[PDB]
Amino acid sequence: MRDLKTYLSVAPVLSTLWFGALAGLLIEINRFFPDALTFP
Amino acid sequence: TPPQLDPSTPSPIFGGSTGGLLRKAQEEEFYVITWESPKEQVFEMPTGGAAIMREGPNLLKLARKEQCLALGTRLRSKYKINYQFYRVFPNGEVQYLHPKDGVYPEKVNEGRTGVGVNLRSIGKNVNPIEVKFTGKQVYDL
Amino acid sequence: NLPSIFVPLVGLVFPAIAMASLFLHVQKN
Amino acid sequence: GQLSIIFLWLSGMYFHGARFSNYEAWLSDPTHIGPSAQVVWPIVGQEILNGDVGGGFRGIQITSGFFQMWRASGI
Amino acid sequence: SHSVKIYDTCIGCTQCVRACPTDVLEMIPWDGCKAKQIASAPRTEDCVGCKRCESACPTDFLSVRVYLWHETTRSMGLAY
Amino acid sequence: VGPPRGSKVRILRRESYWYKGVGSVVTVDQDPKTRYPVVVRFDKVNYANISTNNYALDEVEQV
Amino acid sequence: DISGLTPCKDSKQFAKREKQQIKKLESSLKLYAPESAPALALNAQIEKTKRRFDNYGKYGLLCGSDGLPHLIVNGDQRHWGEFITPGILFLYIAGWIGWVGRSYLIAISGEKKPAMKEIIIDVPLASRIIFRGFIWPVAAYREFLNGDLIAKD
Amino acid sequence: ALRFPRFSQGLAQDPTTRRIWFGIATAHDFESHDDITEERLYQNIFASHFGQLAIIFLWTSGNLFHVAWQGNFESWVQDPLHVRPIAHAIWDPHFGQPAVEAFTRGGALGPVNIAYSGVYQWWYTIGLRTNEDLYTGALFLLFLSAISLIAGWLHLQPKWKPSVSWFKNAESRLNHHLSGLFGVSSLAWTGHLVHVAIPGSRGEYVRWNNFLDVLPHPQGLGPLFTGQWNLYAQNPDSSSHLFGTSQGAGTAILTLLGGFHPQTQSLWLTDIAHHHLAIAFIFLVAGHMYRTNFGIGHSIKDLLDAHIPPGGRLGRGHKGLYDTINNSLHFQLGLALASLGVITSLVAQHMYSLPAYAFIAQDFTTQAALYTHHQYIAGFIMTGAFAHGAIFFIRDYNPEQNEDNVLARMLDHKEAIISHLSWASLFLGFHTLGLYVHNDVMLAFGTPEKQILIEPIFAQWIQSAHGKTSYGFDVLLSSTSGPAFNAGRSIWLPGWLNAVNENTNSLFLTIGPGDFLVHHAIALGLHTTTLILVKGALDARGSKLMPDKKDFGYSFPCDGPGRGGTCDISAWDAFYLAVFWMLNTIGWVTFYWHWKHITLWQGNVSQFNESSTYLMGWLRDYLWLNSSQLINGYNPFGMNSLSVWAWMFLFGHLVWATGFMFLISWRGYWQELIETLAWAHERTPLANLIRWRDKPVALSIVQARLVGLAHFSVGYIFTYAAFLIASTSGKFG
Ligand code: CLA
Ligand code: CLA
Ligand code: CLA
Ligand code: CLA
Ligand code: CLA
Ligand code: CLA
Ligand SMILES: CC1=C(/C=C/C(C)=C/C=C/C(C)=C/C=C/C=C(C)/C=C/C=C(C)/C=C/C2=C(C)CCCC2(C)C)C(C)(C)CCC1
Ligand code: SF4
Repeated sequence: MRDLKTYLSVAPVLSTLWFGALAGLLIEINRFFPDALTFP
Repeated sequence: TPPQLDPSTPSPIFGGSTGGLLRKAQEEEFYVITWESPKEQVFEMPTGGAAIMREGPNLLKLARKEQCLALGTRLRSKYKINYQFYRVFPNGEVQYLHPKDGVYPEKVNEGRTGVGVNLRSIGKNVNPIEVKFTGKQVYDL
Repeated sequence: NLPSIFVPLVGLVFPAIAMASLFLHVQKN
Repeated sequence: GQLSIIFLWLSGMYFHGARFSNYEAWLSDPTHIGPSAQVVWPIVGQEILNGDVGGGFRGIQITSGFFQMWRASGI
Repeated sequence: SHSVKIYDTCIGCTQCVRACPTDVLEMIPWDGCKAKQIASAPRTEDCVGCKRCESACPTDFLSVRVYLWHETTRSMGLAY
Repeated sequence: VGPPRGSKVRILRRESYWYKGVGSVVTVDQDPKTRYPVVVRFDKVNYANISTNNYALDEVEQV
Repeated sequence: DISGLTPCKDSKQFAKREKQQIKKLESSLKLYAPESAPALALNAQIEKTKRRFDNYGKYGLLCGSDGLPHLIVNGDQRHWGEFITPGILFLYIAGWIGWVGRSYLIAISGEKKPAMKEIIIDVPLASRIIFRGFIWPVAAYREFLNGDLIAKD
Repeated sequence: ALRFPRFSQGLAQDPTTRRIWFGIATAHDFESHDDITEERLYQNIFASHFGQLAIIFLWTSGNLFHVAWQGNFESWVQDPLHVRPIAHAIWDPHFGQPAVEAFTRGGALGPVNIAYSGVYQWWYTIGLRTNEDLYTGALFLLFLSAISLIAGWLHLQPKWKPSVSWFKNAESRLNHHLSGLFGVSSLAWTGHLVHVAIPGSRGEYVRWNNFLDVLPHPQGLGPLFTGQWNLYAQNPDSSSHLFGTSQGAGTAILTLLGGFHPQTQSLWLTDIAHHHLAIAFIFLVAGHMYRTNFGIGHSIKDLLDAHIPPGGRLGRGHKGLYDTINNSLHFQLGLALASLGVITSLVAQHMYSLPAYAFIAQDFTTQAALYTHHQYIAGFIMTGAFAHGAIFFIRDYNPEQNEDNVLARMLDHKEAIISHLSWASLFLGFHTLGLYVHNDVMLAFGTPEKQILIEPIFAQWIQSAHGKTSYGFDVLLSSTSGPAFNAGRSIWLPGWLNAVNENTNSLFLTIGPGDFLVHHAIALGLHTTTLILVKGALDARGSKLMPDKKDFGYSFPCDGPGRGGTCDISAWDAFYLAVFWMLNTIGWVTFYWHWKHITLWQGNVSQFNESSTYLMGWLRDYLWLNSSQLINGYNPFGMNSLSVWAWMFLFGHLVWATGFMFLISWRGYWQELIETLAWAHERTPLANLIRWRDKPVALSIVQARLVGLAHFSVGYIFTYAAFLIASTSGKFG
């Protein structure tokens, strides 16, 4: 349990989780606010 | 130590290879490594393949000093055999090389004088302009 | 007139003479 | 482990053939319909990749040859 | 023949000598270090310039330095 | 003779990997014939993965 | 307007581009039943294009002699929404990231083997640090005055 | 030394083939030769300069002779817009009959080459009209070459050798060069323009046999010595003037009209004469600054020593720099190369926008070739400037004599310099590539209106400050009521504004979003190349990985596999790396120039305006589109006159690919393979009778880098030269 939490804190796993969350956020923003060239 | 001479001892059993001596040995020099073995045994050759070293004296001729030293270190590490090697010239002149003092060079020994020892740190070498238009190098000073 | 004579000289004969001389120079001693 | 990965890959291929493909339309007209087993989502304008492969289907034309193998197997 | 030089930052662990493929270096008595021995290069005519000694040098900076110099048949490792 | 053992010292050798850095003195040789008596240990490894070096008495500054 | 450009609500090339895009989309509509899902998907693309062009008209962008929007960066007060405001938002996000990274690197520096917290991240410590970037300009300024920002070597 | 090279005993004792290769490669490195002295160094360099001048004169004499012998200059000066200039004839025994027919161009009777160097226009503008004029120019240039060789031999003799102290007299040489080599030469050139070229453009034929009988101006030196110089500018050529004839010809010899000649589309000859007179005056005045023998003037040493800011922020300022510059030939060479490389690019940028030769502007192939030629030369020279600056730090730099001056502080904060250059290059590359890829993705998805197109507003505003009215900015010269426009209202502004606002020349071309991205690409290339070269120069003496780098010289292979690995650690390797970036940068600027001009000459600039915003436009509408005629030079149905360029295209491709072998594969693989070949030769019957005299070995580590770089550069130059010439000559714009 402790060892598995230590493994999930390793660089590649944390990196893929973080970038997946970022990609999902950006994708949803672009889905609901598409084609933004300026900032109104 | 008084260096040992070069007898007519036999050679290891080998079938021959294309990696042996060339015409450089005929006109410039070649090398001869001699050792003593307690039993007949397999040993890898520095020129490729495997040969049989005989029990008793063994003499082998090679093209380079590096080949002789590589074979010697392999003998010392694997078979625990002491070795010597010499440089032979086309006019029959034999020059004893290693072990030079009778003691291997990694072990300290009296009677040796330093050659190329600089009594300064490597950072105290002078700049090139100080040796410009002279024939001397900065590390030779 | 001239090109038919000069082109073989500059393109073949002169390089051959120069190569022979330079090879004999670099093989000296 | 390698065999498990290969089985996962094959399962994905068959699932995409079953769920996101025009295989059943290609069966009735294999000379005029281009095989397709991938359909993209409508995001950031990428939905242009769903081309007219025929058979009332939009997708990405596939070149793996799975449709012909499935037809040969009797699927 | 290449040039091999030894500086007094030597600690005398004999690492360069046993890394020599052509037996160029050796150890000689000294008094400037705790080991009471320093390296020397009396046979630089057999030097090939592979710089294996510098890879075995523990001192910072290097205590054995190899400078590539005029090339001979021995220094280029030619057997033909 | 030399900085006290365990102290923190700045390196003044120009060619050293830890030039202008800070290390810890482990031991200092008391033999007057020793050229570089001060043994220093550093936190970072050099390009040769070595964390210890010997320096002379004038290449080390007590900080 | 600026640099000889005309607003995209006036330029005829912009409207011509919008008409040609819709015509290109409507040609593939002919190959499907009027009630099919591909017909419903191309209609959504047509509405998306109409909305895009209408928005580009409304925001007040300048278009060249090609019918394409052109950005104005020099600093004009009626074109701040193209470079200035997005740039400020980017500079706020990037400074946030940099400051959170710097604080985490400082927090693990004084340990036995601090290279293990750089490959295996102490997630609770990162959670503590992360939300300090919301006020990163204030702290970054304040360590500039005191002198805790720059190492004086 | 008993063998070759005789200047290097160490190389002479090498028993391998390397003795030859290196002997060729170190011939002109006089500083590293056996028993070299400073006096011998200076004398040898002085002698070599004369030989270089002789070669330069011989090359020009050959060009003139071949143009006069096999060219069509006399037929070209009667139809410059419809006669193709001829460089020389072709006599190749390998030619076939279709090749003989296809290469018979101009009005020649056999195969010929069409000259794209612009020598015809240059010689026509300066007054040369007949083949005999070129013949007598070639003889004079041959005479000059012979005299340069004679002087080079003379100053090598015992009683004419100059001393080192004479070579180090900077003040006298500067005075003489500024006043004589620059000033007096310009005065002589404007004299030629007034006496020969300007009359020549109005139908007057003035030569050596009659130039003492013809007045260059009706008033004849009266106004000059009286003071009313305006009489030399009263009656200029009319706008309806036809070049070479007296129709609409004036009498003025020195004017300030500005703009271009309506028929020739080039600068007025009188403006050129006035410019050269003004420059001659400026240089003659500037040549009286330094103290030589008469108790007046300046001392450069004192000037440099006195310029130390009292605040201490520059350290000891420029103190001592006179001796470092004067005693180091590498410092002088680096300064000269940097300045010359800057002005080579200046010439390239000014010659295309302000043509000075008659009927050059509508000879598109010549313009493109000249611009590319001069920009690539400048690119190479600028790399040389940094290479020799790096060599100076190793060989000639004296740290003790330069204590705390402006030159030591650079080595003090080299890290701050290099890191900031790296940041600038990283920022430029990241954002330029990101914008290009974004535009490419929008164009792929069928939404060109989502592109990020930034207007180059700063440069458009600068253009409007020069009088361009295509953007409606109304600033400075574009304004009517300002003082700047009012000052030159009646001198040069009319003609200059008319030329600037004429939208079919190369004077201040209209720019849009496509130019903004390519200019930032050029900036990124410049920054990265300077980063590489500056990092190489400032780290030449040593670093943390190699603290004793100055002890190994400018060019050495490495420090071995220890300490993690030391590949390409020498300063020579930094130059070797930076040559690739220089080539890439110059290729970018030449691509930009060629594509922007080839669309303007075709009448559709909109092809470049819309297609230059994404990289697939560059790949398709510039490279793919313009290679249709070139690659069809020879095909299974026949050949045409473009076959030479088609062959050279593939030749450059092959050389460029061959260079990759030397750049990728390294030495040990080749040495181990050569050993087997040596055995095979030694064991082959009827071949044992033949023995080599130099032992065959693989190329050295540094030698292979140089060879691969040479192949890379040769292929890079030849491929683009063939493509540019063939693409601009298939359609003529
Ligand atoms: C400027 C350089 C140059 C010149 C002038 C020539 C000239 C020629 N080449 Mg050639 N060549 C060159 C470079 C050159 N080559 C290079 C660099 C290559 C390598 C790519 C080749 C490869 C090449 C091939 C593969 C062939 C030619 C052939 C020919 C001939 C074609 C004419 C013909 O059909 O008559 C044909 C006429 C004959 C066969 C009779 C020639 C009899 C000669 C004149 C006798 C005199 C020789 C003389 C005693 C030797 C002097 C040597 C010198 C060192 C002193 C012609 C003589 C062709 C040929 O047939 O030539 C042998 C041929 O097959 N060349
Ligand atoms: C080699 C095998 C393979 C490949 C290449 C694909 C490829 C694909 N499948 Mg697929 N599939 C496969 C096997 C495969 N499948 C198998 C075996 C099955 C049967 C179970 C399926 C069942 C299936 C369905 C039912 C669907 C797909 C879909 C898709 C497409 C979109 C997938 C997507 O966006 O992921 C979705 C995204 C993720 C799974 C996220 C990645 C997770 C990683 C670990 C990162 C986690 C970070 C996370 C996202 C951030 C939030 C975490 C949270 C803590 C905050 C894509 C072409 C979809 C499609 O084509 O739509 C039209 C679709 O609907 N597949
Ligand atoms: C703590 C993170 C951090 C910070 C504060 C900086 C800060 C800086 N870097 Mg840098 N860098 C970083 C990480 C970081 N870097 C990493 C990870 C790399 C390897 C890819 C680099 C590679 C790099 C180069 C090659 C250069 C810089 C340069 C610079 C300086 C100019 C800004 C710049 O060019 O940014 C550009 C920054 C990058 C290209 C890398 C950003 C990588 C991400 C965004 C950082 C992520 C950090 C970490 C994963 C998050 C921490 C999470 C934690 C809470 C658990 C600036 C001092 C330049 C310089 O010295 O000039 C003055 C320069 O040339 N950096
Ligand atoms: C008035 C006296 C005088 C004159 C005319 C010269 C002239 C010269 N000296 Mg000199 N010298 C002098 C006094 C003088 N010196 C004195 C007093 C000393 C002792 C202190 C020296 C010591 C000295 C040394 C030590 C050396 C020279 C060298 C040279 C030559 C330089 C190479 C060259 O031709 O550049 C030509 C330069 C120009 C024409 C001017 C620059 C032109 C710019 C860059 C281009 C712009 C022009 C235009 C736009 C382009 C034209 C376009 C079209 C026509 C193609 C040159 C011939 C060098 C040499 O090569 O000697 C053999 C050399 O090594 N001199
Ligand atoms: C006024 C200009 C000038 C002068 C006087 C010098 C003078 C010098 N340079 Mg220098 N240099 C210059 C410009 C100049 N350079 C420029 C512009 C560059 C950048 C390209 C360099 C780059 C450079 C380097 C990197 C080095 C020098 C070195 C030297 C010194 C020895 C040169 C030597 O051994 O030559 C030998 C030169 C050669 C054997 C030339 C090789 C052949 C080249 C690659 C041309 C090949 C063309 C190809 C065959 C074409 C094929 C055509 C195809 C159709 C077949 C000498 C003091 C060297 C030195 O000793 O420095 C300490 C050194 O290491 N220079
Ligand atoms: C097309 C080939 C290419 C490219 C792209 C580069 C790019 C670069 N070179 Mg370079 N170089 C090349 C060929 C190339 N080189 C060649 C042939 C040579 C001759 C040997 C050199 C020699 C050379 C030297 C000597 C130097 C450089 C430097 C640089 C950097 C300059 C800064 C910059 O532009 O930042 C922009 C950065 C980029 C464009 C890199 C691409 C970044 C990608 C697009 C973003 C990531 C995409 C995505 C998220 C990754 C997902 C993939 C994966 C994880 C699945 C940059 C990384 C200099 C340097 O290091 O300065 C910092 C430097 O000193 N190069
Ligand atoms: C490494 C080295 C070196 C080198 C360096 C280099 C190579 C540099 C370069 C540099 C450069 C290459 C620089 C450049 C510069 C430029 C400039 C400086 C420009 C300026 C301009 C101006 C100032 C202008 C102005 C104006 C006018 C006047 C008119 C128009 C407008 C305006 C305003 C724009 C040496 C040898 C020294 C030595 C040491 C080492
Ligand atoms: S490979 Fe070339 S660079 Fe790398 S170590 Fe061996 S020699 Fe030095």
